[PDB]
Amino acid sequence: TTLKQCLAKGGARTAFPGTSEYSTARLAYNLRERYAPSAFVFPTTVAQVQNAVFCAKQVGVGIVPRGGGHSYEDYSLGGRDGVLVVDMEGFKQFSYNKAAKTAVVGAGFRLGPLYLALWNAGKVTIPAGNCPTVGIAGHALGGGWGFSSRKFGLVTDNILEVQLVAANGTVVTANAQKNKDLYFAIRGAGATSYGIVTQFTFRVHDVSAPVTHFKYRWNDKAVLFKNFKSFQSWGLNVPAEISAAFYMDPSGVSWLEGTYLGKKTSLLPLVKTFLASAAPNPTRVEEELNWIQLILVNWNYPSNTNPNQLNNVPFTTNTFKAKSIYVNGPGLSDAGINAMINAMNTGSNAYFIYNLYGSQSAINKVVPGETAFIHRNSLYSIQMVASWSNDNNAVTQTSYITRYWKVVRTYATGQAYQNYIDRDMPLSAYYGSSLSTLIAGKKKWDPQNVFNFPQSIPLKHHH
Ligand SMILES: *Cc1cc2c(nc3c(=O)[nH]c(=O)nc-3n2C[C@H](O)[C@H](O)[C@H](O)COP(=O)(O)OP(=O)(O)OC[C@H]2O[C@@H](n3cnc4c(N)ncnc43)[C@H](O)[C@@H]2O)c(*)c1C
Ligand SMILES: *[C@@H]1O[C@H](CO)[C@@H](O)[C@H](O)[C@H]1NC(C)=O
Repeated sequence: TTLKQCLAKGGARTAFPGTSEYSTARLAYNLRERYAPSAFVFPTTVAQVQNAVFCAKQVGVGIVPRGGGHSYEDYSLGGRDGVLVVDMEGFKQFSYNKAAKTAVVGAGFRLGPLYLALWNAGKVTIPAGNCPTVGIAGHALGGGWGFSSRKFGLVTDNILEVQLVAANGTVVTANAQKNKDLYFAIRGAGATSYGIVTQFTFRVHDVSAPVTHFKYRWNDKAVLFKNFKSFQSWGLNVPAEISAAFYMDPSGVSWLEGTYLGKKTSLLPLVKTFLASAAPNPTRVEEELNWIQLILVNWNYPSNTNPNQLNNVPFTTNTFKAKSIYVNGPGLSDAGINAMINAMNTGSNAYFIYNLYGSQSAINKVVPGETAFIHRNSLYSIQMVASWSNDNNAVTQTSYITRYWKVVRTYATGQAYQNYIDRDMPLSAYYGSSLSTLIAGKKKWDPQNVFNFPQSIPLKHHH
């Protein structure tokens, strides 16, 4: 019996190659690897997820879940041709528990709509990232850094419980009590490798007080060293109420952007040392806002935008290779900063973003060894993106950003951030001391390797 016949038993919506539904379902954030699946199935019930998992095993196809489809390597199209893509768009269950300070979120949510629901429900939030069309699922299962993460932790740090459909078909629950091993794995390594998460339960945080958004911007190739060095010096001492990111690109633009959980009249003592050592005359934007306005501004909407825009943020696409790396305190040496900028200036149509972690952050304050997310001792991460619009430049752009990664590598660590997924990183760079444990759990929960992609947790232990 065929896959059409098998999935038809479950009754979920499907799309199969050659139809227009299948064509539009192929949309992904990165258009570089246009993998062609066997089929798309759109579950709205746990039963139907169980059907897809059963049918893929019977027909002998691969199977990956897809949330918001932002995977930098197109792994939610399978990372290879011929997979069954289980698009979880139909799982939008929401509920807020004010007394418990928790919320239930279905694995189909995007960050934009999720922020709106949590704001309307109780002026709360989770510390998610700032791209509104990103799915909560991949985001949360790989970490998740946003502009309140230095106060409230990573998204993954706020997973209190998940429910997933495992490889043998059973609905499972994982939290600090039930199935602690699976619960460890999904907080940092949950993408695909252990089954299809159907819902999350998050710890939520009060954001009803005013907050303050700041951004200091320059357009001058000559002040890049000075601005980045000042960012590093300042970043070592930033209190947890601030989450900031630095930006830089080969056209000469650079900026510091951040969110302060506090009143604007308190902000300037906290950014004084950065501005004092950066170059003179930054473009200066400092703005007191409420939380749902902050979400809008962090995605370039005017703060007077209707909050309901967060339900209809247009999905945009790009074609790119991305890499990442972690840098430890006190940061790059001065020689490293010049090597980085010189390497950046050998090319174009790229950008570079530095998310601040640091010893004051809730991220670095987790006890190590309790989550699959290991990067608990860095000053900042580097996101390295090189784009193209014509495949002629694919090889030169891919070589450019890989040269850049190797230059920075001399002055930094070998660890990378798994939500900036990179097929050329060894898994030890993402999972390190916890990878043995991850493989043990993979053996236990999917011995047949039903759920795999080019960088799924393997079944063989390193010797
Ligand atoms: C496109 C995009 C990505 C961003 C952006 N900004 C970020 C930010 O501000 N902070 C961050 O920490 N990261 C940012 N990123 C990267 C994203 O965090 C990652 O790209 C996330 O992994 C995206 O998640 P999602 O949209 O759900 O992408 P998918 O491609 O669908 O999934 C990725 C990965 O996870 C597996 N998976 C999805 N769904 C499930 C379920 N339900 N159960 C198990 N596993 C699941 C997929 O199979 C795949 O392997 C800004 C922008 C614009
Ligand atoms: C699937 O495996 C888990 C743990 O191995 C077990 O608890 C569950 O009952 C299994 N379901 C089956 C065999 O249908």
